[PDB]
Amino acid sequence: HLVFAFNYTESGKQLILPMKNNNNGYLAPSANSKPFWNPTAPEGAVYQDSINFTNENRAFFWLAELYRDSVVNRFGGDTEEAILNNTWLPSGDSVIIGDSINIEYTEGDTYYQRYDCLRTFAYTNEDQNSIVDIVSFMCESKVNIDGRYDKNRGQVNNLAVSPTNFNLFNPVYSQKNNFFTFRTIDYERFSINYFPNSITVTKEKSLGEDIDTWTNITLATTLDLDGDKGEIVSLNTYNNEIFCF
Amino acid sequence: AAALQRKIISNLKFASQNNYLPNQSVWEAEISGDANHTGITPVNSWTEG
Amino acid sequence: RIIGTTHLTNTLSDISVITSTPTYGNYATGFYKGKVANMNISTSYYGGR
Amino acid sequence: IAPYTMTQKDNTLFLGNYTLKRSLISTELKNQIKSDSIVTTILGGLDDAIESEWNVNTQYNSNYDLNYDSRIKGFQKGEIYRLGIQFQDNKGKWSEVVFIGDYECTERFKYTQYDTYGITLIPRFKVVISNSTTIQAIKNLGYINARGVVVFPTLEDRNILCQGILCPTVANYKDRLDNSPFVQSSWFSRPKQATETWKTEYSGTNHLSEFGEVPYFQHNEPIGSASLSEITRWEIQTSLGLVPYYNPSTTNAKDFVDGSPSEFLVDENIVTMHSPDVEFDDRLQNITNGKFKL
Amino acid sequence: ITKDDYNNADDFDFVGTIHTSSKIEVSKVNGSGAFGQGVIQYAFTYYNKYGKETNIFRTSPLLYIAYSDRGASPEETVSCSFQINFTELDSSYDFIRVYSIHRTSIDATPTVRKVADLATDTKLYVDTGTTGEIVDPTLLLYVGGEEIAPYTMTQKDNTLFLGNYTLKRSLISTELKNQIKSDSIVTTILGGLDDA
Repeated sequence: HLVFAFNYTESGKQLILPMKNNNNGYLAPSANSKPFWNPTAPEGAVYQDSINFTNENRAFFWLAELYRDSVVNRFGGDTEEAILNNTWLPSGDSVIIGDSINIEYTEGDTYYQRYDCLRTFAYTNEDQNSIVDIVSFMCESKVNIDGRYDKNRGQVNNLAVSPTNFNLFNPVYSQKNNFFTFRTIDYERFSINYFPNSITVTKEKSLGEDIDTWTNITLATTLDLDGDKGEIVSLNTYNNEIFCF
Repeated sequence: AAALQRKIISNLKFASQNNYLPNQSVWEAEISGDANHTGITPVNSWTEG
Repeated sequence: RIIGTTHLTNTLSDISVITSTPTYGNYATGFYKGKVANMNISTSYYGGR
Repeated sequence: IAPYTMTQKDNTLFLGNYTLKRSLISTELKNQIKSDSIVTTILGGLDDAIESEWNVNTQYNSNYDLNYDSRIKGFQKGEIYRLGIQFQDNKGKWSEVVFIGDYECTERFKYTQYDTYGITLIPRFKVVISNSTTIQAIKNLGYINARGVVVFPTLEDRNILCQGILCPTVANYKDRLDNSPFVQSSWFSRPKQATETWKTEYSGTNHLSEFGEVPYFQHNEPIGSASLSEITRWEIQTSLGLVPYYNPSTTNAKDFVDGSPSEFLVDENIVTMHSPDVEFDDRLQNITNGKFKL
Repeated sequence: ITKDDYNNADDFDFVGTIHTSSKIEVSKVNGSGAFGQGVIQYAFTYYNKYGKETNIFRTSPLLYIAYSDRGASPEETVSCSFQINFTELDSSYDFIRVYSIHRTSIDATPTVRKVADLATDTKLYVDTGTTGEIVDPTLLLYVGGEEIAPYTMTQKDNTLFLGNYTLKRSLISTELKNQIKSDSIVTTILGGLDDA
């Protein structure tokens, strides 16, 4: 888990999670009474605010977020130059270009799945007093939480659960559209596309119930002649032999 | 007599739904210029010790 | 040749006591762990203790 | 390819002096598409749109989303996503990507559990281009279809690290004075209560034990008490409900704590965030003094 | 012969020339990536597309693949990533190549990887341990190649022959070595890191 601590107020008090609708506040100290861990504390020694939230009427946990404010060079840079080095993934189904283009990015990277946090479990299997505590709640995550492949989910017993039994995970389900990936191309960059001395060779025509091998060019069997004679003017065959002019 | 050997308690709090605050009422630990709203100490991940 | 010194400031100490037999007193407290030297670097006066 | 000559030996075709016909999009058209992109965030859902499997007539219903496609993925509300758009030729060949800008989401997920069903809303971006000149220019290049393309953020450039509940911690009086431990994970999870009627419930015969016991969740409230009206709340046998406050003019800290050194206090000033990413993603379990805001 | 901006006599040699004063600093980012335990060193070299290739002009110091608070076990994989901040690169070249010499023991044969072929105008690159082709360690010595003064050539099957060649080796005369030794004002200073 993650553990952190609110900083003390500028007056020296303690900052606390706010109390919703000004209900169920902290235990206020009596006059001239200090905490036993901080004799040199101000009067009250506690600061607490409230949030005017009415949609919640039952018990709750303050759902919160580890915000980060400053992020320099997010994806390597904002320029086309940085965008060139980035790897892109597909998102959404293909739509026809009619009088207007209306795209909808269906596939993102965030899930929304039930998460059962086994907060506490037994130190040993023979000790006297042990506690098991679970908190099942919905949350946003970049990991497919529903890939949990153990059957100790949503059962009242929850007595023998442990990290060995409760939250076994199969990472494979948290897979992206990695297979078909694309990237940006620079228009003014000069990458050649002309091969005057080069011969591509297709596969032998199967002449069976499949595609025509000639129409499928893969450039996997190229052959390059010497460039200090000239371009390939002509290719010809004569008595079972290819001759190139 | 009736000496304790092993007692265990289980609990599974279930949150059937999450209610999110509007943007106006979001609570931020850091608000620059606010004396009371000081921030958070550096985050730490606990694993074993 | 001795070239320098070390600026001792604190000391992290711990204690553990296990007895084969129970305590003599039927209602005795037994092993009691007190506070010893577990102090920050700032309290450097009580160093090397 | 644009070859120049051919032969044919042993049912194999040769193709010499060829040019790889590559069709690109001019920079001015890329910029025009970028300027003409009206991107907005919408709250969409799945085709079914009604999850009848889940109801409030059961002890536990695991919201299982693996029976659907991978379109269940959404977008974090405060995240930055570098968006783009593709085009398809008459053959099915996808063109390059047209970077349209880094755009931040503005709608969160929303699950609402009704009596007999639940409704989940997935945030989705939506790019709208209506400039007929740009669309005609795109069509003139031989393109027919178009698709959304995105670059997702890495953990280093993420605005959001994780999301999870906040659980108050606990601390023993004697240990806190000793600072051997100063805080520790609460053995029981300690949610806040929306109202104060439970205090009146813990009085007389109002509280029936079958309802369950609310834990000690207030900040400095000791975990324990001497009032038999709330006896079922007691979590430790050796607790006397000693408040963690003393008058310095009367007693010292050590003497005050010695009245009940095995007493514990709750601590909402120091919390323990429990997110699924920390448990499942091993990269978040090694953070050491990370500078983040809550 | 299709280029008319030749301005120096070194523009025609087999080995490329570097005009700008490249400043490349490499720092370790912790939290993301997948690297093996050990030390890593980065080597850089320009190369024109279908053209010449410079020697290894800059090599980063050793960087430690360890956790943010402890070392790594010999069998552990660390989630580290190294950001490379290029500054004032030779834009005349088509690409700048990045290598990574990875050591998993003491004086062991490292695992050289060809990280990426970045453009000579890019200003930042983060090297996660995933991408890269594992090239042989010995070919880091063949980058650029030797400088020879051949006499004749042929050209068969797209292969060049070079006969009756002299290995042009340029040494420093003893008198200049002694002059440099005498003119060296060496002193010891108390420096620190950039952060300080």
